[PDB]
Amino acid sequence: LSSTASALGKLQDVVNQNAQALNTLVKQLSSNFGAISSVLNDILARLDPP
Amino acid sequence: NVYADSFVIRGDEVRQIAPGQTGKIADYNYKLPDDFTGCVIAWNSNNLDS
Repeated sequence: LSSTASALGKLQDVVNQNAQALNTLVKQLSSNFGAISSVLNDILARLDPP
Repeated sequence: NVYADSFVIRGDEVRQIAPGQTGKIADYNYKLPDDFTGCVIAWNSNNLDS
């Protein structure tokens, strides 16, 4: 266990997968989705209500 | 029940009397809601009003 590197891969992979899911979820906020900007306050500031 | 509002306004301003519009008359005189607002009827009464 001390020497082998990939011994605990099964647990390491679940923690990695969960962290990856969360990071992709958060990084998604910066996505545009076709809107003129990616920030709510920015859009509210620069354009009219409708 | 239905309400009818009435006013006399200039042709360029008639365009402002629509939901989601902005402008001197829409902002200060008669703010139409940013929602449903029923039919807007206008006719050119230049003979009587001018």
